[PDB]
Amino acid sequence: PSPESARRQLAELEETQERGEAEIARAVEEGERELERLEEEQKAGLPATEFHARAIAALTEWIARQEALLTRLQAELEAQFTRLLAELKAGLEPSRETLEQFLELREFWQEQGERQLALARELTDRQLEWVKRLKEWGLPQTEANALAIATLTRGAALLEALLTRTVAGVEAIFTEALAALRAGLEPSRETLEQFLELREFWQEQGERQLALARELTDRQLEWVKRLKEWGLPQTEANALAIATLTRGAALLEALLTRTVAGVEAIFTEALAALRAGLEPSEEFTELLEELRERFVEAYERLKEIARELTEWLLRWVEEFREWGLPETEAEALREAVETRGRALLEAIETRGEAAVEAIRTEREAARRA
Repeated sequence: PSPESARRQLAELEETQERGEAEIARAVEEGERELERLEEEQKAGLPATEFHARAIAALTEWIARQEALLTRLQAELEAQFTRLLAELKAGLEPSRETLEQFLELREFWQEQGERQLALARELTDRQLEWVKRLKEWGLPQTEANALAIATLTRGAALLEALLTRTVAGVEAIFTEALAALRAGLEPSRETLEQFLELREFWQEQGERQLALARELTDRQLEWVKRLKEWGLPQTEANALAIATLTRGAALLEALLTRTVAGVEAIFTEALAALRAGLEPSEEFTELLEELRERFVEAYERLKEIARELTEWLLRWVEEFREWGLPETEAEALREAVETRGRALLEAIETRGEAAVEAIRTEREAARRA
């Protein structure tokens, strides 16, 4: 496994993504031409019933072909990435050099996933705009509403699947990384510095994931508001808003919980590596403290983020009552969001105190030997 061959495979992944985006772009243009030909067949005389069925059929098949192209493209990128990650693993040996490759693969794979998510966002937003064009062309509002719900809901499922698959792929990189940090026989303090760097990269990944999920929820909720103005009744739109907000609240909670877990996973491996090689000394004493310092602040940052996500969700709840949601329903949504935030804060507080106890308990055994 040469570090250049990985670069060759990394570039092949970027090309495969580019070939796929071009093919999808041509399918997008092909569908728009067929839908525009359907408008030109109308006005020029076409039975309205025939236009209704052909417009639904042309849009639906156009959306279906985009989903099949994006799904197959994701599977191919994931497969080539899986073989690449399996090439760094079982080939490269523990070193800071091996770590520099994993963090580079992490930045590449996260950039590729953000590209797939943005492409899927563009496709879904375009399909929904074409749903409105069909309404302007004569499609009844109830048809457009049902097809708008289906299109928006479909795009959400795909977008949620891409994020979940990207997060799972990034976690597999960090997992193989943290393993390389462990097999390194080097016991110098630079270990703690390597684990600390991994912690900041891991936490940066987490805040990046939460940002995408917030934008996902923001864009899904803003589409619900747009569909209401398009003719979707407030009654139905309020139910989709609660479901979307609940989905975003659950997704943000799950992502932050996974980030908090990884933070503890790096702490335990760092403390174990510190306890292994180093014996009760002055280096061990100082390194144990710095371990306590950065991780106490790391958990304090997660507590702050937890409060930010809670206030962001509560702002959407207050936006929902402005657009028609009954105040008791919003107050129930408020309690559900606050309950989520309280649970996240308690979990991080438990993790933080467990870290402090672990430092002290090992700080004691040093005064004991």
